[PDB]
Amino acid sequence: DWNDPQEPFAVFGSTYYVGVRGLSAVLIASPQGHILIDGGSPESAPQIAQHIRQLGFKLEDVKLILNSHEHFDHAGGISELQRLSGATVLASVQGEKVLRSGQPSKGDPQYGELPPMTPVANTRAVADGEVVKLGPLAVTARYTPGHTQGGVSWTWRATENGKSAAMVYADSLNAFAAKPFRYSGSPAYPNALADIKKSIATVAALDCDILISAHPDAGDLWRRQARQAELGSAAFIDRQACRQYAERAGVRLQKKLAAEAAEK
Ligand SMILES: [Zn+2]
Ligand SMILES: [Zn+2]
Repeated sequence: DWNDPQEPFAVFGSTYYVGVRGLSAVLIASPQGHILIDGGSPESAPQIAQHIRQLGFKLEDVKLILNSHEHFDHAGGISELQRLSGATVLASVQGEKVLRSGQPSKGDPQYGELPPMTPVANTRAVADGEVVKLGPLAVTARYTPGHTQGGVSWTWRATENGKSAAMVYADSLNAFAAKPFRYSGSPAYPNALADIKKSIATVAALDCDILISAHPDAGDLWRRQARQAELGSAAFIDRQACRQYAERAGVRLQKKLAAEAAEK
């Protein structure tokens, strides 16, 4: 279902959606080369490539591929997209380790139920708050771990027709765990609860004109895009979108902690 067809579209300025129906990917284009956020799953990668080409861009102009988090459904397509492009792949320090090996971390909240990925070469770790620069593009890494040990949300500004928008590619904030992992306390990933609560607050506080979340439905992307026909790019603007997304994650976390008590 996630990999179902989805036509690509301009979001704001040189920023495009190029993902699939249930898994985001975002192209940030420029005459000096492009930045691609995420690769979906292995099945998504050829669709993302076709979406990039369909819009009139070339894969070999993609210089950098950024990862939200190091799971099969968002990083699994990265190896193939890197093969098509020659791009360097960027991630947090923790995320980079999984991307390079393809092997789920033993501290992953979902460790045990995660498939391996094809190892990714030409990676580079980014620090929290590090700005990724490419010509007129400047994309900031905001560490938002908790869903994974290495999750990263990405922020940048896009411009068109004299207007500008604070763009937010939000990582998943969902407290989801494979047995026997517990957010209430697990020595494999001892800071998981503190991390996810801090990441929820981080995303809630972001300068957030246009939100695109790793699962697009979870940040209401299709509800907003459904108004593009009437409103143009303003359909995507909603300065409460990141706070609403973070509040929903906070509710899911409380439900997860309650479910964990019933297993204690
Ligand atoms: Zn995940
Ligand atoms: Zn996921």
